[PDB]
This record gives sequence, C-alpha cells and structure tokens, in this order.
Amino acid sequence: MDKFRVQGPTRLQGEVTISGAKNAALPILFAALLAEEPVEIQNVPKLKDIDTTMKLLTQLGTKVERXGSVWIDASNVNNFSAPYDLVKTMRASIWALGPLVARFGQGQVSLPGGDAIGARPVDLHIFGLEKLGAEIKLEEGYVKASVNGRLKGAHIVMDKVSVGATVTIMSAATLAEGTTIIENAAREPEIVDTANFLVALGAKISGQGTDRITIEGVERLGGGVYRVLPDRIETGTFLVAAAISGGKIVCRNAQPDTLDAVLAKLREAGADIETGEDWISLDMHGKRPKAVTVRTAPHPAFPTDMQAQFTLLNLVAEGTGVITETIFENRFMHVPELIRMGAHAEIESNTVICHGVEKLSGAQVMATDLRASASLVLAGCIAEGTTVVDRIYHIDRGYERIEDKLRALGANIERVKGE
Ligand SMILES: O=c1ccn([C@@H]2O[C@H](COP(=O)(O)OP(=O)(O)O[C@H]3O[C@H](CO)[C@@H](O)[C@H](O)[C@H]3O)[C@@H](O)[C@H]2O)c(=O)[nH]1
Repeated sequence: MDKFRVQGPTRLQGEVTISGAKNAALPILFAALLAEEPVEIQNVPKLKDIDTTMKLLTQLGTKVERXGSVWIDASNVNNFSAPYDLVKTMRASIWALGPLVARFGQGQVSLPGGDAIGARPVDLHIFGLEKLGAEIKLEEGYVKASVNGRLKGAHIVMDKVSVGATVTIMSAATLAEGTTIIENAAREPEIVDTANFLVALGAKISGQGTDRITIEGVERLGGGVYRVLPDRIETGTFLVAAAISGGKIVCRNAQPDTLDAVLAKLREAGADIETGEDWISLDMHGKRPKAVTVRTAPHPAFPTDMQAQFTLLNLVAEGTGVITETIFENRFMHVPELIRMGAHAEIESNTVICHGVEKLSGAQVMATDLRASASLVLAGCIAEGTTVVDRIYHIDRGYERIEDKLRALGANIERVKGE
C-alpha cells in the first residue's frame, strides 16, 4: 500500500514535461484496430489502462509493442472476442466493439453483471451501432454486434452527450457506406484528437469539436504515425502547483488551446502567463494567489476535472472564493481532509465557500478521487511540516510518475512502500 511522504513548505518551480492524455490514447488505441498497415502511436503515457488495452489488443490477434510510443500492427486480427477477463476493471473495453464489427463484420464484448461494481450502461454504444446497421445480440453479460458486409451511414441524433458513444459511433462510421451525422456529439479535445488520428489514416471526418460530427465512409484505413495530444488536466495540475507556491513554471509538450478557461481562471488569480505553440509559462512573482470564483461546465468552459485543484488554490489565497459545480453532485468529499490541514471552508449545496488562509499544516490525508488525491499532494508541498498522503495508487492510475515531476520542481517528496 504505497504512500507519499511530503516535507513542506517548498516553492514549486522550474520545468515539467506534460505526458500524453490517457483519455485520448485509449480511444486511439482501439481505433487502431481499423488500421490495415502498421501504426505508431507516439506520446502514450505509461499507465495501467494502457497495459490492459495492450493485453486486450494482443488477445485479438494484434501485434503489440511499446517503449515512449506504442507500436501497433492490426493486419492479422483473428480473434473477435473481448473476454470477461479483460473488460474487468476497464470501461474503455467497450471501444473494441465498433472497429471490430466495422472492419471484420463481427465483434463480441463482455459486460459486467447488472449490479457488480460497474452497472454503468453502455446503451448508447449499442444503439449507435444498431443505427449503423449492425445486428445486435444481447444475452446479459455479453454483447454481440455483427453485420453482413459494410455498415451503413446514418443520421444519428444523440439524446445524451456521451464522450464514449461519440467515439464508438464515429470510429465505426469511418468504414461504413455513406455519410454518418452525429448530432449532439461530445466536444472534448480528446474527441478532436481521435477524429484527427482517424483522418491521418485516411478517414473523412469534419465537425470534430463542434455539436455536429459528419463522417463519409471509406473502404479502408492505412497506417502511419500519430502523436497523442497533451494531457490538459495534468498541465492544469502543474500550473496550479506553481500558482499556489509563488513559483514560476514552464509546461513543456503542452497544448494551450485545450485550456482556455483554466488559463483565464489562472490570470484572475493574479498569475502571469505566456504561451507558445507547445508550451505554457506561469509566474506568481513570489505572490500569494488571489481568490477566484469558479463555475464548472461542459467543455470548452471550465472543466470539472480541475475543480479540486482550484478549490485548493482558493484555500490558500487572499480572500474568499466560491466554487460551484453546475453539473456534478457530491464532488467535494475531499474538503474535510483539507480542513484537517487548516483550511477554512463551508460546503453548501453544489458549492464550496473558500476562505483563504496564509499557510496549511501537514497531516495524514487520503482521498479516493484521482484529482482530489493529487490535490492533497500539492497541499502537502505547501503545508508546514510533514504530510502523508495515503493510498496513492489512485493517483498512479492517471498520473505518470508524479513524484518525479514534483521532485524536479523542488518538492521534498518520498514514495513509501509497504507501510
Ligand atoms: O452508453 C452509455 C454511455 C454513456 N452514458 C452516460 O453518459 C454520461 C457521459 O458519457 P461519457 O461523456 O460517455 O461519460 P463516460 O466517460 O462514459 O463515464 C466517465 O465519466 C463518468 C462521470 O461523468 C464516471 O462516473 C465514469 O466512471 C467514467 O468512465 C455518463 O453519465 C453515462 O452514464 C450512458 O447512459 N450510456
């Protein structure tokens, strides 16, 4: 049971290199099943889900190898089943369905029981495929999709915005006969990245990033080299580590345009920011941050995924700031942990009222949420004394060796194994 021991306070400054987005890497990895020729997916982070996906792919008969890049050769897919033994701890598994039936005419994916830690419906995916002409077979714990020949482009109106189903429908539509129009498509920068990857392979797709995605099917996709986009939330997490520590940081391998709202929010906090084609610079000038008002909402507005981070910023800022969750419920569970560190806050309705204090005090903390947990480490860096962040495996799930990045920024951090 790994833990993080942090010695504070320490100013976080210097350089950090941003890892690729797991969330853009996953769907691209699955989409590669469409590729007739070898493919090189660069900038893929070293995370658990990537491994599971690697195993899943190999199981299909795909040739797979990795380092910074992941090499894929899907020329010989022979097996069409994603056994219960894989879709286990990985929702993303579902992404194998579409490419399979779209390219091979048949695909089968395992589905966790009606109520076993993942009763999460995948109805949208299924119905989207059916809409594209796939024959669907459901028996409960398994889902089969098949088609005689090619899938057929369709005008598909989404009743619920879904990053997951948008990927499934868009991916499968590239090999279908005709044009597919996806109304109410998810807008995520990850969707854009996946669409771009598809286009690099020879697909015809437009509207990515808007409410409307249009795909014109082609007979086949080739191979090539594609670089996965920068991790927007990781970038944001680092920018915040600098903004709460009076530091100066430059984020390398970054993508400014996927962070507009977070940047303007940082500026409101008093931060000095500059951006280039592939980098972002933040400078606090030794200054404490100014309390800010935050309203999370659908991309391209302020991302709920940066919430815990900004909550921490407000907590050590000059003045009072309120964070409102306009879409999600129960997103403040971690706050008590911060209060144990000396923070002043009130949780009311879909909001957290932040009364900034001068300095935090170290303590033994723990959060299950990826973002909130990472935030506890950030706090540990600026708090006075020793802070022990427990159960950090949650962080390792979406953060590529974060202790090493922090360290290179000046943090006094230690990965403590066993106990
Ligand atoms: O087939 C589907 C696919 C998605 N949804 C819903 O659509 C919403 C958003 O879809 P996406 O935008 O597809 O959400 P996901 O990325 O599929 O789910 C992720 O985001 C959720 C919080 O929004 C977390 O609870 C999940 O664990 C995480 O995998 C979610 O509330 C889903 O319940 C469905 O009802 N049916």
